[PDB]
Amino acid sequence: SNQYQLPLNVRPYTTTWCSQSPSCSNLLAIGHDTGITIYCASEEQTPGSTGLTLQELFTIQTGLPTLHLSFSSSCSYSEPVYSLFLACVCQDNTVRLIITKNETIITQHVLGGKSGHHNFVNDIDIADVYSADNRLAEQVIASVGDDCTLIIWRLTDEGPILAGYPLSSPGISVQFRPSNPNQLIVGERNGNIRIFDWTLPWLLTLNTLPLVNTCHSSGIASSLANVRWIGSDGSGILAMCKSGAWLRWNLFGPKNLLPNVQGISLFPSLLGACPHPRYMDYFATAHSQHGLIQLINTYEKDSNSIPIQLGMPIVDFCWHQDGSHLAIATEGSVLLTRLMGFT
Amino acid sequence: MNELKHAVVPIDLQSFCLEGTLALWVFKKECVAYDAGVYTSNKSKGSQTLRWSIFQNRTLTIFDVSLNSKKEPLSKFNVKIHFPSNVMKDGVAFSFSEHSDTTIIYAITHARVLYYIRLSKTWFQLPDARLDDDWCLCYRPISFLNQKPDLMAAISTSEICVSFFNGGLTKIILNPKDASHYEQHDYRSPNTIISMIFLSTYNVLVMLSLDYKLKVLDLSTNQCVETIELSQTILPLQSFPYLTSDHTTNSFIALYYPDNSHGSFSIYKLNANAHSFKLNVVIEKGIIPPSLPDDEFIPWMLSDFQLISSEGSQSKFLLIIAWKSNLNTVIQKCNLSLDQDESFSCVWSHSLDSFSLIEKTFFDVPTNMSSGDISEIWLQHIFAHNTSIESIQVALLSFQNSSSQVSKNKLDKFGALTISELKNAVLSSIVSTIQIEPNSDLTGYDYYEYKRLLYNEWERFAKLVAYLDHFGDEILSINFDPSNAVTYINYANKVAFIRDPYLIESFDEEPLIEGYQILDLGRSLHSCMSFSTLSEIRYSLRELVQDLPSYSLFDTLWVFYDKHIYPNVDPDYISTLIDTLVSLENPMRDIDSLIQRLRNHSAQSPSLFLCASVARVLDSILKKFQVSIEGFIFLLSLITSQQDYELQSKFAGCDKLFLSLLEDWRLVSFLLENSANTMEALASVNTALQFFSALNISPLHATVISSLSAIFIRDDTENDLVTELVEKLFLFKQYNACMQLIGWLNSDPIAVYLKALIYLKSKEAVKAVRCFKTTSLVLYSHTSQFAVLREFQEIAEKYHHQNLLSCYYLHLSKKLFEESAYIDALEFSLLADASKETDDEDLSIAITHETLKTACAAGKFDAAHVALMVLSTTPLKKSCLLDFVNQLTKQGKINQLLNYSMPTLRQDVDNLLERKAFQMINVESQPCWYNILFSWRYKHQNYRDAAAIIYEKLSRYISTTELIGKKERTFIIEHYLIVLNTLELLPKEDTWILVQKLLTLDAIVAEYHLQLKDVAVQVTAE
Repeated sequence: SNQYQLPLNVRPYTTTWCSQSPSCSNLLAIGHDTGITIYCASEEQTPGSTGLTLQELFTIQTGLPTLHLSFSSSCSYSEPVYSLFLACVCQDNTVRLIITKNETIITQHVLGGKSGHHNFVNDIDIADVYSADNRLAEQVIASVGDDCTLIIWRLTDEGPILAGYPLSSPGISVQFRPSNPNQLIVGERNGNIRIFDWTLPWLLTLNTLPLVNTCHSSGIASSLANVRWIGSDGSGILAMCKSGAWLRWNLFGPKNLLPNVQGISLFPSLLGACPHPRYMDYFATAHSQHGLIQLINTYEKDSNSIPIQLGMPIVDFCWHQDGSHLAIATEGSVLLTRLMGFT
Repeated sequence: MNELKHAVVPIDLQSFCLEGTLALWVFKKECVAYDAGVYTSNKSKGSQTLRWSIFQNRTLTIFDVSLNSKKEPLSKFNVKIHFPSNVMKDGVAFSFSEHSDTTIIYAITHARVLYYIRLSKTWFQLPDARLDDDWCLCYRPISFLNQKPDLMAAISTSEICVSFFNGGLTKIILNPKDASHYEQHDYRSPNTIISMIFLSTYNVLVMLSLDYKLKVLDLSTNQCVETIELSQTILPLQSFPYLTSDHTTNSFIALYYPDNSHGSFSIYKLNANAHSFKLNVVIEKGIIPPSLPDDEFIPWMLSDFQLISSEGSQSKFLLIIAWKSNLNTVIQKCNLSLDQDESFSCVWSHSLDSFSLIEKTFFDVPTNMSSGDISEIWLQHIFAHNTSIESIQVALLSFQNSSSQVSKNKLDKFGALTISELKNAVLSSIVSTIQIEPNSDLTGYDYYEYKRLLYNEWERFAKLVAYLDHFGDEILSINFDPSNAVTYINYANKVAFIRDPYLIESFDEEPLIEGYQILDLGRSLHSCMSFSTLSEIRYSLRELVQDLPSYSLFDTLWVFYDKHIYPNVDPDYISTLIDTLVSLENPMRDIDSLIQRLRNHSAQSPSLFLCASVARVLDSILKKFQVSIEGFIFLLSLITSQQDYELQSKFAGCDKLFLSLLEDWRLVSFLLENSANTMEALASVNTALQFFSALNISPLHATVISSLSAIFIRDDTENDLVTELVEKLFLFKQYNACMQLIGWLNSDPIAVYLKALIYLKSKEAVKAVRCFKTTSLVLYSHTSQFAVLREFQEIAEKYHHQNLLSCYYLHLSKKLFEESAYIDALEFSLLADASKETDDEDLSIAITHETLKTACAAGKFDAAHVALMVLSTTPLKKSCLLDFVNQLTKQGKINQLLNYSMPTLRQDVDNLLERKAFQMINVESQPCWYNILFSWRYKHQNYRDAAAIIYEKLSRYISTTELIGKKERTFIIEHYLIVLNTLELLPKEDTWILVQKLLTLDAIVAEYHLQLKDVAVQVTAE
């Protein structure tokens, strides 16, 4: 493990790799109480133990807390100059898209007030949509909140298009489908899981609550932590409960009648699962409060693998695109740790 | 005629409010015959308690439904008494009498035996499985083989009589290890009795025989005291199974004869004037007419009747009568108000039991995500019904069979029991049955087939459900209770209650005098709307709870009608009503008044209270949602077009009372959602209860009146009942449901701090913290808030005053400790330290200290070190720095923490690090060696003395532990060298060891040399 300190007065809230855009996949953003900081990951000589070190590049000042953070495919590099596009959520309950050239915010769009969410925003994600001619036609941001609303915010050539959709319960996560921006997934706090075609009722709703194996009772309150697609065509769906209970469904052949596989993490997962970018069957989950991280294999290859235990709480974490490195933001730092097995 | 209404009690909600269920000993075919209740019987006595018995094929059952006020008339459990054979194929077998704080029950099995069981009241209250007595004695008094019984009748705890088909009446006396017996000993026997009855002045019975003679019996003599001849020939031609031919009020008694097809019946309430010579008989009244709705050859059948008069004064008498034809039932009560009149003054009340299928249409549209997906909605329909129980279970594990048998699957049915998981099992069974066929486009699937598949699936299911309650829902008897004075009722496997119509009901029936037609016609208008329509409306109004007060209040008025144009709403209908509106004389001044006209200390309350009241008030609240929504829908369907003429102010206007009504709706629907010692009443599982317990003529009616009234009241309470609710209830349980519930509840200071604590309990720190932030406290020192103000108040008083703000922030710092999340505590404790406008010594001190803790829980940034120093420099609160800095080195970075001991003042550091030193020799640790080296560094900062001393102490310890020689010796070498060097570093001055110097050191050098020699010896041996 190598450890890189965040500035002394910087409290991290969120950590994400720029896996969404290959030109910028070595860019790391930390949303904190005064903005979003960008780091670069480089192969040093090091020892080929952790043959990867972190270089802090710069800090984008915003003046208020950043709670969720997503890079877009529009990110680019030039010589040098970084052209960034970031979706995030701020203390004023607004959802924003910030477009920068390095640390300087050259452009900013803000969706808030009554036109925005009418309660706390719980999650956000972003994808670039191109026309048939293949110019940038739209950038699309999806967000979910405690106002029982899902918001699709499309920024198009002739300007913004806003749409709201009602939910049976607070939205706790949302993510567009890989290799198919026409589809996306929305998570409700109550265990409902929506598959949605925004170009169009919405196509499908699964639910983890009634499926709990109950060989070991998952408890009275098993609030849904997370749902994410897996695979590079978005061939699968993985859902994780706060309790640690997880379930996986695949989407291809024949007729289907239950979720394909199911299990339970050793610990609660407040932050939810972070699926491996290269190995579908694998995902990571943290015991954020004691600072341990379990690695789970869906086809039970795993047998309780806990590669990571810190002596401190974990605020957030995410896979580097290479699949062997992990970046983890803790309350005062970010660690890059390399698991030798995944190399 | 007047109407009556029913109140149904689901057996599963009983099982909810009854924690445990003990059992004592002493496909479609099996499903149908699974449950029934061959008969039903409920008793209760003069003294205190109440319970119902339920009958079953080869089984006997009993549970506690009493509405009392004792120490523990609330903690209850359901009892299953298994039998060798069923409780007879007939009405008989049943007796219940007590004695003293215990329940004695007499029974008769199917072929030829009696049963005597004595169960303790305590046994009912306790959760306990165990019983340490002989609760029962089975016995055979007379030869039943010879004479089969037909009627059993209780008289005393020791004694109980029996009636035989032959017509003889035996009496039976049992006693522990004892039994003595007495007699006056299609197949018929012209002295058989049809139905016996018992009332005591002391010991007198009343009988009606096959001979159709009215025999009156004295228990002492065991001979017939009186006889009257009632002469009807076409009467015994009519014979009824079970049925009670006679019943009773107090001293007097009544019975009646149907007179066959006429269905005339009667009331022959006999008055028994007991004289010293002999007990005298005086019957005083002829015949009572019937109602005439039962017809079409539909067999009316007298199930059971009970006569109860007002003991207050002979002004009225009331007879409750129950009729049934097939599964269907009719219930009515006749009230007779007489005093001198030989005339017949009888009010009559009528009742209807019917089936309305709310099924078929609500199925089609599940398109909106207001209540999304599909299945969840149907399950929520089955839960919305909330009145049918084990039928569901049966259907579920009948469908899961896949052409499997019953005998093993039946045990699997019994097995499930637990309710929360049941629902999960329901859905799991459902998805595993409906194959999803793909669209065959490109690895895609046809949801449009899943559509019909699912709809008609759950449709068929719930249709079999309704069929297992078009086979189960059945009535059999009625039994009145003196202690409670209530209109009890017995349906098979579904206890229920009788109640008078409420105003909302009478006006939901759609049956100086104006305005009412608007209400009924309007009700029709509301009923016109679709289901998805009301979905949109409910979601929208759900959005009108919190956010609504933010917009300008009175422009949204026309906007709602602008939302009303989307449904059908033919302009023909519109104008048709508009014409009515313009013809109104003066709407507002009448409406507001006449509707305003529509408008609490507790003993320890039981559970039937809470659940029966739950179901009934759920009914009342849903019909209410109906009536108010009606009101609104109209209110803006009127004031839509002709806007300028609306603002002409020719009409009185209505926006204000409009607002009031929306408040009302918020509360009511808040409740509509909510149904989805007294402290032990709160200790029972079901929801919405806590409310009824919070708000405790029949007792039920008044104590519900208290609730609904507390809902109506708006500005007088000056508090939202929702906030009140969640305030106390959060306290107990349901921390998770009050999440959506607090996300729903209207924004208030109270509501804010609760949002905080709840989003805290969920450990979603962030938003809880934003809640904490965006508000403060001026509410403090009010005490009206329950068991939560008191903390903040104690804290405010701890500063001998009432400081404006800093105190709150302090409280927030400690609360942040309770969350174990220490960083947000760093935040708030800051805010506390700062905003203090009072300049109290004590307060500032306390605040600075908690800040010290929060910082030390975080460690982190260096300043939390000079916070320490502030505290060390201020008074002798150095001990804080002790434990605190200890925790900091328990984070554990010496290279930094010692450099932080650097800006700390050397006096305070000398103190602190000497203490740490002492703790480190004490601790005997393995990383204590490090600790020792670091203290040494620190000593090098100082006079550089002690360090050496400590080295010696350490050396002593390492040695004392063990002796392996080997390496240990070389360690000691190293230690000798260390001391030597510390000494060379400290040549002149001199140091001192409690518990010397250069000389003892020459000695330790000697030890060294010794060990050297020893080693060399070892090397010459090898």
